[PDB]
Amino acid sequence: QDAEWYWGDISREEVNEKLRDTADGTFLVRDASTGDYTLTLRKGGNNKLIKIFFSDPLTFSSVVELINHYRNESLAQYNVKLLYPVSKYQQDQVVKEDNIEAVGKKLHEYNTQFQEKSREYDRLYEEYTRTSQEIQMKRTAIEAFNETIKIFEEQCQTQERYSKEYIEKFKREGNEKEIQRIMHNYDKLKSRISEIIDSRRRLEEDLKKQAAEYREIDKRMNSIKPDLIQLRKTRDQYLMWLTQKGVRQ
Amino acid sequence: PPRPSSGELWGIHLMPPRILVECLLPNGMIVTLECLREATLITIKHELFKEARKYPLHQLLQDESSYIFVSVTQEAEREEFFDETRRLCDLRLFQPFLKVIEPVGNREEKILNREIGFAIGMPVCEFDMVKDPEVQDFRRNILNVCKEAVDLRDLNSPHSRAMYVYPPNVESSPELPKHIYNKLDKGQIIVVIWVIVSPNNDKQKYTLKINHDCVPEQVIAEAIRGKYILKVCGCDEYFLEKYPLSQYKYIRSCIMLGRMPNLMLMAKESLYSQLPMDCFTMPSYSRRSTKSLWVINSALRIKILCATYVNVNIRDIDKIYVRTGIYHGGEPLCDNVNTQRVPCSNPRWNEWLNYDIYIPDLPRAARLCLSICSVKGRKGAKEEHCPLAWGNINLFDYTDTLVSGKMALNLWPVPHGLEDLLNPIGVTGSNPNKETPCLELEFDWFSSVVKFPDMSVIENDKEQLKAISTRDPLSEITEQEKDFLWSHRHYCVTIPEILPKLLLSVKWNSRDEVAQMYCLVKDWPPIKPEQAMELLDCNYPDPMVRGFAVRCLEKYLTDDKLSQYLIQLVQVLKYEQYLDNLLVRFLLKKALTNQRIGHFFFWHLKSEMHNKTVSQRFGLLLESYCRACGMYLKHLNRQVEAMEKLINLTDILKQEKKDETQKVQMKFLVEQMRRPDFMDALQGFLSPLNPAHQLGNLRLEECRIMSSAKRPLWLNWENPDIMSELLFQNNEIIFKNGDDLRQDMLTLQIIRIMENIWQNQGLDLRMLPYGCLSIGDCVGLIEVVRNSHTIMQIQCFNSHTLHQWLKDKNKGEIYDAAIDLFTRSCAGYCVATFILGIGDRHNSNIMVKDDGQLFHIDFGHFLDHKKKKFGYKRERVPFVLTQDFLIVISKGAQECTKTREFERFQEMCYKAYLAIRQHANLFINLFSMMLGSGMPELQSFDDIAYIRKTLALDKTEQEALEYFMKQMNDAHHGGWT
Ligand SMILES: COc1ncc(-c2ccc3ncnc(-c4cccc(C(=O)N5CCN(C(C)=O)CC5)c4)c3c2)cc1C#N
Repeated sequence: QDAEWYWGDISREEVNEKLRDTADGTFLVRDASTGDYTLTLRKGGNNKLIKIFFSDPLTFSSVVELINHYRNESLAQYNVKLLYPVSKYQQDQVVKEDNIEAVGKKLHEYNTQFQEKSREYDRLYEEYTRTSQEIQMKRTAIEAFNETIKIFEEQCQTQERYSKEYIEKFKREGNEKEIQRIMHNYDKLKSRISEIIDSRRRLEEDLKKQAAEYREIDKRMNSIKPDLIQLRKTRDQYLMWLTQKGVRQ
Repeated sequence: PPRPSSGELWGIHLMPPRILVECLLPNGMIVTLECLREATLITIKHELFKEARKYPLHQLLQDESSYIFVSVTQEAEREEFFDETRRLCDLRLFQPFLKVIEPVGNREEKILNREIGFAIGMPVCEFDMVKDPEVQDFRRNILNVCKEAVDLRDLNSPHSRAMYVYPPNVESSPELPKHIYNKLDKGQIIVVIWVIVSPNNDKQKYTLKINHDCVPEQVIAEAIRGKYILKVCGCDEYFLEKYPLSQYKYIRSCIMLGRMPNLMLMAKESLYSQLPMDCFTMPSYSRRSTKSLWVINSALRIKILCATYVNVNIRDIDKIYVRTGIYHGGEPLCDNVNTQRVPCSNPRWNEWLNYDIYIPDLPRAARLCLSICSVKGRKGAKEEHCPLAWGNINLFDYTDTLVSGKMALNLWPVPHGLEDLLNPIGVTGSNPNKETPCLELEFDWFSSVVKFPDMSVIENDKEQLKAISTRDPLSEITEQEKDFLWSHRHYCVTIPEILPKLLLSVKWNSRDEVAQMYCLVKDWPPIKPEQAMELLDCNYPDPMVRGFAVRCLEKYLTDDKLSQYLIQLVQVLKYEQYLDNLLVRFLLKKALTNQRIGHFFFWHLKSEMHNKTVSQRFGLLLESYCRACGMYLKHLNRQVEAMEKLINLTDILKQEKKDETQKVQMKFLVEQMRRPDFMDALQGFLSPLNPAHQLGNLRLEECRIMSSAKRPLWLNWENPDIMSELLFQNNEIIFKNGDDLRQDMLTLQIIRIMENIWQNQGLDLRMLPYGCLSIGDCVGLIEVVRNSHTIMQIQCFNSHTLHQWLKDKNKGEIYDAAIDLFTRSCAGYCVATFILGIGDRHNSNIMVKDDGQLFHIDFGHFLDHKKKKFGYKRERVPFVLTQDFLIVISKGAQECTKTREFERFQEMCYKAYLAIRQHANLFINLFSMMLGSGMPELQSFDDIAYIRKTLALDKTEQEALEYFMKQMNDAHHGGWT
């Protein structure tokens, strides 16, 4: 019960978080979720589960004998060694208030600060998503501005090709009004293209600014995410200390 | 790209009544023309050429009949408008201009590609631009399924086309539960057959009593006292196949509720001639020295070169690095390998990473999962690692070639709530958005192309084995049990259901063990479809395993259960490594041979086309479906354009008119809905909640804007069916724009599955899983319950107010039926909400019918949503039965917990809770198949562990009943024995 690797009544998911991204040999023993005991050993990126009875007739009198023997001995007899224990007293620190009222008051501080940061992270994620969507909308509209300008430029080419051959016939005819009506329609077409080009230009600047706005929202979320994880785990430690230092059923 | 909004112009949700249009004539001239927003292109082209005579070079212009309009769509497409009967406001123009051109190319092929691209929400021409050889191969190879289905659709007479359009909606088994048979009169049922005579359409009533399992032709024969067909009065449901009458879902439901089954007799030619003839045609794109993997003699190594940029400020983060790992599904094949830590502003590595896995030992489904993480020493000795962007790569391609050479990979944003450093559940491939962090890579070269070996080149006693096969998919399996399953791998054939347990015992990092497991699944006997679905989730990615699971569904999965679990079967499509696989071929085959299946097959895919992670895969699949679905593409486009005008209308209400009163928004609603363009779209189309329901004329007097901030629309339609009075005369649907309805859709699906499990076991616990369908990004429809009211409405402060309200409505001899219905509905929802962890209930969540039937609404949150926000870990009782409900169950008696009625109510809860616990593998598999859908409360298997707690799977069945009994006592403070 006083062993560092024994955690008692803990779920299998709590062991996954504790053995998350650990090296080969990290182990801890817990009460089997039902057997009686189950050893979880990190090896090859997987949290191996090993029942404790543990194979064939029993060769060890106690569980403390089974752990300490195998740490030095290695587990090859069954089929790495138990190199690294997960001490239960390692997290006994960071909960230093040491009395029932100091903890709980500190838990109220941590839980409050956690709800502040949680609402800050949520609203930042809504700006993050809204900016990602509006950036995608502006890129599509720039794609449509590209195709629209191509079409109106094709109208200039088509007008130029068909004209000139007609305007030189109107010059020998002496009809200045027919020349003025062709040039007036060409000025109307070119001015419209200048308006569409300037519209795409302003849309590219709004996208250029909104891309940098997305870039800073992404940095802010990458900075508050680590602080939000540790603040929740600190709150859960002070809460766990409060349940342990309280009446148990 | 997809259209940014549903408005009529870019930046303009709604065109003004008149609008100037720049008309680009084919002579170079440009004519500004004022047009009405609802004017057709025929009218606009005639008005244009009448004005073009007043502009220069008009002698060059030909007849207007020789021209069509072309313009830039909001989807950036250069669309040609061959359908000149379309209104200007329906063209989805990016800007108000039209270019006059002469039609060229294949006209009919361009018209079909336009209609397909409209249903999918994406121009089909963008698939032609894809350079990926796998994408183009999928478009050509999948046409085999399209041809095989259309040939099977007209292999037979119009009856085959009728079985496609109107399939039989029947149960999976002809047998009847003994609590269903006891409602029959000596095994016979009283039904009413109606006939509509030829002149004046006079309806005649024919009550007749026949055997419950009478084939539909037998029913017709009794009515005569013979080639006709039967139809449900009020909807498009037909009794075409020779199933027993009781097996049809409509008749089976009538026997339950004691309602009278009203059918209608019509001639076979009345429906056979009404059916159009679907003709599928081949598209345009269909016409236009290697070493082995086991020969390579080296270990695996991958080189991380550089990353273009990373969005992190150097003030808060110390350094950055690239974390990698080889995965077979969700488990690594070797320990993860990291790169050396580099500064944030300079993300370059040029580092080879050595994985301790021999290359011939790599399995077929091997995948490289990597990410760019940030490390911060920060406080104390421990440091914080946070992922910034992730990416997954299939180490082999669809050709089976091993990856080699340099490779640039654009990474994805980390999903919200995901705190792991890697994301092996995410999709494979590069990010289409090239404005993202790009990671340069390089795989080693073996002087040739490396290919995967061919199938020819690859070669306690009974108990405890049984005990393991009955455990739930997420149960703990020790290494001693893995060595026990692998050593007994040949005896497991007698218990074929243990195959998922055996596959997880295989050392997939061992070429020797995988070679032997392939030969076992080659001759493995079939398993039930409910169990083969597990082999299609993310934990089983092997092609031979997934192929075996698909073959089980091809032979043993009825269309009833296929429609029931279609949501999950669509979700596991994104777990696939490649576009072409047996699963996508099986689903597309069934969707093209059953319009009830293809209807929801279409909408489940269309609803996720906004998601850039699956938009390419779902777009290519929707293309092949719409290419061969026949005349139903016309009906689907009517549903789509109706949903587009609802989206556009609700967008206006919560953006430009958000700061206006209810009366102003209602006046804008009734004025806009009465326009001709709006009336043509939202009248006369099939309901997306149930394609058997025809939505007729809108009843604008009944349409309302609900008082929620999302402004949900309460819409009402007439039933154009000749006999609407026998089913429902009005069809009421709630259109919601703003809230994600995927969790509601899944929960209501689970509720229906739980209710079916109860009915088959003789438990008549009546649930109400109303329709709910997500149609897009936070857009969906919700079925309205006809005569229901929330508990708050009933109260509007005595506890007996609810019981006295049920005394009315059901006054007289129908009182015991209302109390019985209220008790049985409470029992089902008390157990269902406890197992699923639904959000807490209140006077606004709980509704009651005039029937006495109780049910819940707004299943927004499931499982352990509160554990992350509040450290306490408890299994909540969301539906605590107040004294108001207890008085109703006890018929007004005080001391309700000790009455005879409450004790019988407890038996219903215990029977239902244990019944669902016996089918725990089904629900755990259904939740597991959704881990990649992106729903926030279903990201990992730890989120599924909540129903393992509520169902108490790690205990005995007797202990689990004590656990459920204590949970009820803790929430109700006592009274549960
Ligand atoms: C997840 O989102 C949802 N989930 C389910 C439903 C849903 C489903 C079926 C329903 N079936 C029947 N009624 C409702 C229903 C619910 C609440 C209010 C009303 C209503 O308009 N009232 C106005 C008149 N009045 C007065 C003056 O007292 C009575 C209340 C109707 C239903 C609501 C809706 C949404 C959403 N948004």
